[PDB]
Amino acid sequence: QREGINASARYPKNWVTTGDPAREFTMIQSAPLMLLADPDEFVSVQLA
Amino acid sequence: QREGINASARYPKNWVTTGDPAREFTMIQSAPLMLLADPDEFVSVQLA
Amino acid sequence: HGGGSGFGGQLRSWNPPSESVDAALLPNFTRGNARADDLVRNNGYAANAIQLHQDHIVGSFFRLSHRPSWRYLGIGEEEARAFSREVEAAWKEFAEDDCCCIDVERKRTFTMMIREGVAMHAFNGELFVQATWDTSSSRLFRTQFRMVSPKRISNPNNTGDSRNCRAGVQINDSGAALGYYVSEDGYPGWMPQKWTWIPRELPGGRASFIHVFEPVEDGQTRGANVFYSVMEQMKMLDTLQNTQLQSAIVKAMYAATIESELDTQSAMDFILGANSQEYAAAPVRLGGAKVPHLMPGDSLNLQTAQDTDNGYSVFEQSLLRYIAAGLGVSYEQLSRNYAQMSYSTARASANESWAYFMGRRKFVASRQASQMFLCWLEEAIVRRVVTLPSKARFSFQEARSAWGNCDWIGSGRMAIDGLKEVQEAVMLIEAGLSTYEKECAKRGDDYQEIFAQQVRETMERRAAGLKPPAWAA
Amino acid sequence: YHGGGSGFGGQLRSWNPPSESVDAALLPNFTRGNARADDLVRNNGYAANAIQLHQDHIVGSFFRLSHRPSWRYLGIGEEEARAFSREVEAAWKEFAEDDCCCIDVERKRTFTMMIREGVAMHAFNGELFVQATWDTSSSRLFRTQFRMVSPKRISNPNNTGDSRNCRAGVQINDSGAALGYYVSEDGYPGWMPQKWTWIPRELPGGRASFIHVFEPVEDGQTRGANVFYSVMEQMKMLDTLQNTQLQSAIVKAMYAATIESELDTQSAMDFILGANSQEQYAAAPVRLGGAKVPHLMPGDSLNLQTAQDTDNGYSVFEQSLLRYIAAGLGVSYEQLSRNYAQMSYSTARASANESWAYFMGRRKFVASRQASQMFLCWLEEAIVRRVVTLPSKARFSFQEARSAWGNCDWIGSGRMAIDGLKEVQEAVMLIEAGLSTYEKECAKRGDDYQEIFAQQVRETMERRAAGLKPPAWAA
Amino acid sequence: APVRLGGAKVPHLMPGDSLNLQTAQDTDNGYSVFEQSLLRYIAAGLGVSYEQLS
Amino acid sequence: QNLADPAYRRRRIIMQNMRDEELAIAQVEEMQAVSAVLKGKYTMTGEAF
Amino acid sequence: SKETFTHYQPQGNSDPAHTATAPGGLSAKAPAMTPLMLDTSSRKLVAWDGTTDGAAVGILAVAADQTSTTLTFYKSGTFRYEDVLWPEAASDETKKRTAFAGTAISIV
Repeated sequence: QREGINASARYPKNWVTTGDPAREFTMIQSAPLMLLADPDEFVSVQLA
Repeated sequence: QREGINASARYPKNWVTTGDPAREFTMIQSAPLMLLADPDEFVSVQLA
Repeated sequence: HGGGSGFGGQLRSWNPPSESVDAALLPNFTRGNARADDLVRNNGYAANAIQLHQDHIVGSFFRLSHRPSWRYLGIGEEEARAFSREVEAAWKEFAEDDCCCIDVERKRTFTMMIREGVAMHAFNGELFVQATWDTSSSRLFRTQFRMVSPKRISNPNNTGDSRNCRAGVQINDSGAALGYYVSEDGYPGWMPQKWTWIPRELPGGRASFIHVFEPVEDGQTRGANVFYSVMEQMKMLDTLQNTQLQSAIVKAMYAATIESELDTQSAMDFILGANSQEYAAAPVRLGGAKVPHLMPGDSLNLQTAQDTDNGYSVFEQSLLRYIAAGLGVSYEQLSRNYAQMSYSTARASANESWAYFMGRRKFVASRQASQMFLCWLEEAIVRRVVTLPSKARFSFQEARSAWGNCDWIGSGRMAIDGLKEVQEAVMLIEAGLSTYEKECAKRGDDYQEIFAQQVRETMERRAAGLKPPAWAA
Repeated sequence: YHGGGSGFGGQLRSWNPPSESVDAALLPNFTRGNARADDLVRNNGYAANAIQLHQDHIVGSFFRLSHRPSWRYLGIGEEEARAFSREVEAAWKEFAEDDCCCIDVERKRTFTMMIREGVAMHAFNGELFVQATWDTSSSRLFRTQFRMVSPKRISNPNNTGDSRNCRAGVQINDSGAALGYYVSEDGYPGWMPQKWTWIPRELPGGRASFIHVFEPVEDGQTRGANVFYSVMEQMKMLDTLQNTQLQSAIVKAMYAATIESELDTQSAMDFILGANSQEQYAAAPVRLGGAKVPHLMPGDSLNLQTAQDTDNGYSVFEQSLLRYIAAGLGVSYEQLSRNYAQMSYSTARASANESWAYFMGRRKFVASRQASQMFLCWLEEAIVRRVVTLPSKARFSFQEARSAWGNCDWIGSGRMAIDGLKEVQEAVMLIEAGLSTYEKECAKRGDDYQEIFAQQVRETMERRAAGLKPPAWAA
Repeated sequence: APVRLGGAKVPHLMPGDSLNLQTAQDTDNGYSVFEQSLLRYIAAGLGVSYEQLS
Repeated sequence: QNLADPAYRRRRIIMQNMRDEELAIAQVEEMQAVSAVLKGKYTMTGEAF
Repeated sequence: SKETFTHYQPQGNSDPAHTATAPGGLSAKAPAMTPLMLDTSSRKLVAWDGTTDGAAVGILAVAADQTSTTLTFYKSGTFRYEDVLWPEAASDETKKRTAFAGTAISIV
């Protein structure tokens, strides 16, 4: 949000951890909301 | 070892023994160790 | 067989990886430029090197000569010359503008632009210039140039490098870059860091952005500064000079040693004069010889110290020669050292240095100048300040290279003594081997305005009625 | 003989080189050799100096074409031949040196830049590879494109061994003539499986799809050796020695003096050097004032080490080693090491003469050939696109008369003068005696006689129009 | 024992045992000048000049 | 027989990690998609959420 | 002949770890990642028995023995459940999970 990339498909970030244990953490950020407006168009049948 | 070619498929050599029964010998040395990367890639079945 | 294992092992471990220069450079690309900037900012030798580089590649002046391919374009020679002189007049009245309006920052001229660009390409490997169209109506031209340091261009948000998005450079599959992700100014270090993507080329055929560097092999995307082979020795030499100066300081500081069982105050009083009768122990009045009378059991040992420069001059000679080889510059001009060298040797040194500088000039400054000149020329043409020839067989977009064909002249080779070179040029002209524009260029002038000025001078001399000069009839 | 047998009193009894071909002498460790040379040139100042000297003297700054088609062989009128040569020269001038950088698929270099890069990588690898691409984008007038390929890119597909025709990514015929290459796609970052693509050396239509140039030393050689491969370890050891000696000088200069005081460290420092006076470990920083002679009691002594002369023969040893390195590199030691002392004019002239002779040999044997191949491909595209007029009564067509049509040479940066007056006298005397011609003179001066004559006549016309002065060529 | 000519191969000589490197003596202790004088004498005796004789 | 430095090892780790994370997010996207056009009643649930 | 290359990842969360040095009174060879409590009697550092509740005060950082007069142990951070050794006397998994409640030491 600092640099205005709020509405993004992906957001990768990587930061190093200070202190005595040295390490850096890799992270990718996302928030999917896959939808479909008209569900009635599809007909799902469970066969047997 | 002294020829420095110790890495290939089939090594030929014909040589003569000394002395009165001087006889020739022909030789094809090899160290073949063929292999496959994924054993589970190929599927075998014993038909019956 | 030398590259296999070496004599008795030796290099039994030196097996550096075999990979592309981009692969070997990009991970530490930032670190190299950081160290190069550190050296160039806080090292005398580096500052001297960059100043010499700019002053010899460009110097004080950097002028244009517009030579369009009239033969290829099917244009009359006289019309081509008329167009060339008109565009030269417009370019000269535009470039030397005092307001530095060619720069959006409005603080540098065209020669300053070229020099700064070549210098930052030298200590970074590459140069970046963008062209912008402002809405200001105060000037006939709306195109201005803006410099970008390689630090400003990098992977946005320090994102992981990919096949095509390398260090903020978006490249097509073939291997030609097309987009850049520049970053705004880093100062002060509390505002959010922002990124802006710019295409290298505008869809209309105008170079919106230009990035100039010389690659070393295929697949290269960023240049390598000239310090990449020298920087470690440079900093080590700096540390050596620092510690040697410290050692000389302390050796000179400590000169005498007093030994006595007596209390220190009384010892100083009875030996080194002192003024205890009237922290820092006691100040000593610097006066006459003051021969003391130390009692048995005392010592006045004067430390002979040690020679300050034990081979350091020769060491600086050798290391500076190595640095000069690494930098491609002559040790003489590098270190201001010119001792025990003859006229022929000095001339040879200046010759090789000048050859290297001319090559570098052509391959960096000439290319950048041509690019920016055609970028200005397209705006001038679309602004109709100059009228194209009617007989133009090809459009400006088609013959952009043909229309914009030009060369450049920088500071000339001011040779060792002047007289011999000028007389040899004169006899070259007499023999008909060289030509007037060639030698006046090598001197830094252009035969056209030279002839115009000589015509003016002889007209003035005729008007004043004193003497016709060495051009008449 | 006797020298090559065993050795004087044995000596080299264990020196038994394996007599065999350079191909098996180089291929087993070829990749490592190239990597070592690349690292050395990248991180060593002297190696960068050597390659820069190559880049600035073998090719120099410019290159001007001179197309001299064999009109005698072709049975064509000289005037038609020279008119066609002028036309093709103008086309090449407007094509190769465009400011677009359109020819290179990477779009960052020029023709001279390509030649310089090629000669440099040929120097530090032994080979040079270029590819000619006839891209279908017809927006530009000439649809050909070039892209040099580093020897590292070309390799055996899937990193296998070597067959009797496929060797190190090069597929050859029975006679050893190369037929094709297996180019590996750039694998940055070094994770993806670098795909291998088969590229024929020539196109079925006679077009040189892939141009490879190197200097074989014996029969059957397919991959040249970098010139560095002679003295790489020697110069690497020189680098190690100079770094080690610099560290040695650092430590020698570090510890100037020592103190023999027996009491506590802090009290000893205060009473023998001073310092102290802190505000209200890191030992104790000492202010630098003047003299500050201390006082001592028995058991205390301030002994300042005399250290040691840092340069006990190091500089001259380096000079000798650089003599050897320059001998290996084929470049003059004076030029390489930038030490021009005690050098007389005559001996400097001799060294420069031999060095420049070597440089011109390398130019003619590498850059001339590469440029000739590229120009031949461009001429093929030009003729098939009929952008220029081939002679009407040509005995042979272009496809079979490529060499006859492609007879051309190049002039790079000439041998820059050493005195000025001496070589201008040389030129004047040669031209006035008739032993030389303006073509050779302008070539050695880095010029073209036709352009010089045109410039002279146009300048004469300008001066006559201005009424200033006739130049030294009139009537 | 033949000894391979390799690198530095610095040893670890125990106490009691030592290694010494002889500094030797100059190969020409004025021998060239003595040759100069004697060849001068020989050339004078022969009548041939010294510079061409030697 | 041909090793690499820890810096390049860490580069390899970071690259494989990035590709794994991308694969995981694509996988969860496709899981949501198949829930959506398989029932039209899609339950977005999980621990710590 | 089949070896495995385990991804040695003792850590379990992005939270930082921190180390403190305290006198060592361990009665046996204790490997690293060993929970340990403060002695009730002598206020010494002894290995956690796994029976006392919440008495554990830290996680051993470096393996040591009886002769080690002092030792370094983790004071903060989160660690995976499996890769930290537990005393045998500890049986209930929930107790193991909640052993370090109220501290900067957490497990996952």
